Amino acid sequence: TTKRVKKMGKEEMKEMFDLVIYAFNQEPTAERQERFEKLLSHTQSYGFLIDEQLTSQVMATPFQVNFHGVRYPMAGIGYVASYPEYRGEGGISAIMKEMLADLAKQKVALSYLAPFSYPFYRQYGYEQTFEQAEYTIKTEDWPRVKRVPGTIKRVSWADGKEVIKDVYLENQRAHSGGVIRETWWLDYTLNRASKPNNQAIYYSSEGKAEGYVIYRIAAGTFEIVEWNYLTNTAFKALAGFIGSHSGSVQSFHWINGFAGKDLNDLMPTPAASVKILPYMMARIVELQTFLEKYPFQSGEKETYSLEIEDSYGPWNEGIWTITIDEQGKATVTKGAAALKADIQTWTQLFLGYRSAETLSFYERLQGDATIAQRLGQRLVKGMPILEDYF
Amino acid sequence: MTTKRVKKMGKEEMKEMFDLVIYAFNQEPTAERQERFEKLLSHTQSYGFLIDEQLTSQVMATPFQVNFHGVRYPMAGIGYVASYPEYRGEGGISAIMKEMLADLAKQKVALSYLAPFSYPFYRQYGYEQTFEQAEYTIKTEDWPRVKRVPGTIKRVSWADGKEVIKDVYLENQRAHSGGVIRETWWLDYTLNRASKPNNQAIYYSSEGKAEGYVIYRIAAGTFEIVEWNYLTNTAFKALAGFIGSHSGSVQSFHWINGFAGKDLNDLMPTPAASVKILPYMMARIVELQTFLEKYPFQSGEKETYSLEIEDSYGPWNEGIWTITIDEQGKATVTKGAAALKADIQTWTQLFLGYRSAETLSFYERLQGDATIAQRLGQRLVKGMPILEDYF
Amino acid sequence: MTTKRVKKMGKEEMKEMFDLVIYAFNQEPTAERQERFEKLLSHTQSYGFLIDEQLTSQVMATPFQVNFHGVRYPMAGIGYVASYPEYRGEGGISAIMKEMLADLAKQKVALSYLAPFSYPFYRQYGYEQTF
Repeated sequence: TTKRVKKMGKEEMKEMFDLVIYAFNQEPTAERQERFEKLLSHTQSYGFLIDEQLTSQVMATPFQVNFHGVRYPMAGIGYVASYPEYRGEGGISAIMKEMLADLAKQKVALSYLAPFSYPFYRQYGYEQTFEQAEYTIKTEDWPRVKRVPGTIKRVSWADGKEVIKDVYLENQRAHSGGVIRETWWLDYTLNRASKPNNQAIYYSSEGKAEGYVIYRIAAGTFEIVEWNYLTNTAFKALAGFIGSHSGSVQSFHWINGFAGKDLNDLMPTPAASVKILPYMMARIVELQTFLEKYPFQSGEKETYSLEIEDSYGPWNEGIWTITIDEQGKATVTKGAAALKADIQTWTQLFLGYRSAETLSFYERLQGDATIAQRLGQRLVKGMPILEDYF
Repeated sequence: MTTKRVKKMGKEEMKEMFDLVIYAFNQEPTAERQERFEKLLSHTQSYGFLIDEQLTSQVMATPFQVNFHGVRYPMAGIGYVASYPEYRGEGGISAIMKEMLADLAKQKVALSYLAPFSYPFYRQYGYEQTFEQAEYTIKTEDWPRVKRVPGTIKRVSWADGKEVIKDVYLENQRAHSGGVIRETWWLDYTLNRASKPNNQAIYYSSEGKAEGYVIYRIAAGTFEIVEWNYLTNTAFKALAGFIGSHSGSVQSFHWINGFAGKDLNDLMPTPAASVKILPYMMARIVELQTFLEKYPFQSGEKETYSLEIEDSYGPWNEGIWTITIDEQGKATVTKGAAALKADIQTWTQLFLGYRSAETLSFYERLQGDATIAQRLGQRLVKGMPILEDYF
Repeated sequence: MTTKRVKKMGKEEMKEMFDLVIYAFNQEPTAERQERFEKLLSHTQSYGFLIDEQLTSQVMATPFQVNFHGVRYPMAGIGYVASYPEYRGEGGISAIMKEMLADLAKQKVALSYLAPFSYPFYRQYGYEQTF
């Protein structure tokens, strides 16, 4: 009988943890329960009740993203779950409808998620905007690196977590739509007794932290869990530190954000096997907030007319005038050189995942290709990079 | 003791060259394969190393032209590098490389490409990886359904299709970042071989213009896309639905093409292709001055850079060059003044667009002020180079 | 600048050594594993290399007797040769192997055996494959 979408608090914790344990098939240990309580305390959960029974659920975690120097509010969507006996009741679609409306009411500008199925979330406005590079190299193929100035210390999480956070945020890879990571979020993702990592930090000869590796050895593989460096001599120092484990390992493995150029050619022999994995999908949530802050390249005052289609974001739908002044600043205005595209294509275009020239060729960005080209020269250059999972 | 010498080889040495190439690459001497060797030899300059007048090592340089962002450069494609095992350490390949690079520089060859069995082995002569390949493998059930679109597709014989396949290839954007300006004999040499036969189909638009082709074969349950080029989105969808029609007779589809920084997997509703990035050919600038005087720099304001080049096997490229890039593309290039310093490997990656000024500056291969490196990077060509030919 | 020295080790150095052996050989540090290492340590001569007074490398020699065609020979069985990965070419195992082979000859040991990770590596200190 009665169906309704409900905002969930920590009074509904046990209903939601039982849905997430079922949907994701995870053993409900005391550690996994307190990580879920920690995440619940930072997230907005939306539930779908049929006759007051929670049958589906979507969580929206609030993040800040660094997009080429601009702070954007970002909703990280995760734990999409529903019980199997409620097929066809329209639960996710009802949650997504209120949730997106809610996040717009809050002026959230962007939203990311890791899809079990791409078409399933593309129906709600999302589109692939992120890719990952998977490197695998045999232990005999890890290259020999000469020793270099500076020092590396292996480090407790307690003692290394604050230096690891600052090195990460200062890194230029963290500046293309990456998460601006909070202390709580870093502890939640990288400090798990169920699956423990080691950590080592590079310090310059002058004493400054210029890099770090987080790593584990499991099942004969050296897992490079994360590897960040701010200078070339931090890169070479840590590459030799990793390489030193080669005797206890049959291969090295690393998955990180792909932005169009892989690292295989930095070796004398390009011996890494390299795969490109589809990664998260994204969508512009509140389009006016997104374009008002957007860091356009500086140039001549230009004005554009954009038509948006967005069936789950009606507040984005219709024709906009955007005038981009000689600096990075745009004024955005509803009402009306027309260009036309769905919220999926505009999101790939503005986050920099595909170029206006390409999106014009494959006819997803409709309009005079020469006008698509002038707009493309005002946009951010280079693909967006995401090195966080949720 | 023994007479050692590098000789420029000709038709009269063909049999001694063929015997050495049959040994070094372990191929059986089919009369068909000697025919193909004679055809290549007549289009190539071979340099041999003779010890007491016996041919012991060889390198071949096939003269190609290359379309680099609108600019046509003479390129020497290097292949059939072969030495007999008894003459290890006698210095033959190195002796050939030194005389041959010098001769190719006399001819004002701008660029040289090769496919290496070993990257370190060719790096010592100034070559560096500057090309990559994307390998796609998709299961037959995962090939997407594509609605029928306007225009027609005809399956064609090689004789009826070769000159249209050449025009659509040369017209296609992906042929404009360092790719071979393919001559008719080279297209026949690579894409019409008795021993590895292909099918071909051309897409004509609704007004009759050839706007795409696929060259393909089916072997051991895999549909092999040997080559697929398209000038319009409607050509791309028509040919994609044509490759898709064979899905009921095949267990997977497989495609290796040149990689330029972005794979095609997202052009499907389900990005179900397995995508692997493969190391591909190496390249070097041969005659630096010819190369930079023709280079299509971005327009902007006049700037001058002094550049220092290390280049052991290209000593005519070495030293400090002053380069002044005017408000249009044009550079004037002078020797003997540096803000930026690199070895010819890094300058080749930089100027062909393989890596950025920023990246090569960060990893300390391009040395000098990072801000000067930044500004020279702004005058350079955009996007990675693409090669879709093998030799 | 950096201080470096070979030091003979003992019971007081136990956990510094156990933590190096757990890291280098990637084993879980259970109570059983620690008791057995405490047992082996009490029958072994152990050498360490300190750099700025931190243990960085380590070699153990267990005194065995060997039956060689009727003759008893004292043999030093070398094992748990371990280095932390922050240090490389600080000369640590080479400095240890020099002091330790000299100490073993002073004690009149006739033979040493070890399970090599690299044959070229221990062949530089005189060892050869014999088994």
